[PDB]
Amino acid sequence: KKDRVNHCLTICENIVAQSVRNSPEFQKLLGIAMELFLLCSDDAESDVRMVADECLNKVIKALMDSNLPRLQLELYKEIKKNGAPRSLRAALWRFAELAHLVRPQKCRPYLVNLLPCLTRTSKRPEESVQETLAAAVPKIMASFGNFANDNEIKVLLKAFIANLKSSSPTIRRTAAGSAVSICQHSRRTQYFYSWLLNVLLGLLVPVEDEHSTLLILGV
Amino acid sequence: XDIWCETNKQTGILVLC
Repeated sequence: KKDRVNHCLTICENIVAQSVRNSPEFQKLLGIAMELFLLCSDDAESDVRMVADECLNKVIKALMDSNLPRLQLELYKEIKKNGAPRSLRAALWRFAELAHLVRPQKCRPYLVNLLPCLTRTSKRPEESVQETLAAAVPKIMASFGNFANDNEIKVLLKAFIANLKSSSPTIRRTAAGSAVSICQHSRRTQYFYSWLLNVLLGLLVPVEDEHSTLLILGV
Repeated sequence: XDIWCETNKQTGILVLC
C-alpha cells in the first residue's frame, strides 16, 4: 500500500526546490512528475488518490511563477489521450482552473487544440466526467472563446445539442449549461443566442411529432 | 518564465540621473 504514497509525496517534496528552474533537466523532471501524479490520480486505493490530488495542487502552486505554460501542456496532454475517468477529470478541472493565466499570444492555439477534446469529452457516458466538463466549459470559454471563429463555435454547439436527448439528467444539464456558456463567451453573443434559439425552437417546432420526454427536458 | 528568461538576456539596474 504506502510505498507509492512515499514515492509521490517525496517527488512532490523534491521538485518544488530542485536545481534551478528553466534548465534542460528540470523540464524533463517536471514532465515525469505530472505524468506520475495524473496516473496516481486513478490508482485503486483511497489515500493514494488523496495524496496524488494534494501533490498536483502543491506543485502547481509552487511552480506557477516559473513553469505555468509547461504545467498546462502536461494537463492538456492527459486530456488529449482520453483515458480512465478519474485520470481525465484530474487534468480537466485543473486545466480549467489555470486557463485565465495563458498570455494572449497563446489563446488561439489552445482554442484549436481543445475543440477536438471538448467534442470527445461530451461523448463520454460517465456522469462524473460530465459534471467535471460542466464546470470546465464556462471557465475554458471565458479564457479562449473570443479567439474562436463561427464554424469552430458551431462545431462545439452541435456537439452539446446532440446530448439534449440523453436519459441521464446530468448529461442534459452539462449540455444545457455548456451550449449557453459557449454562446456567452463568443465574439458574437447576440448572433449566437439567435442561432441557438433557432436550433432549440427547431427541435420542438414540428409540434405534432412524437418528441421524447428526454429531448423536451433538455430543450 | 518572463521575457528576459525567454530572450535569454539580462535585466538592467536602478539608478538616479
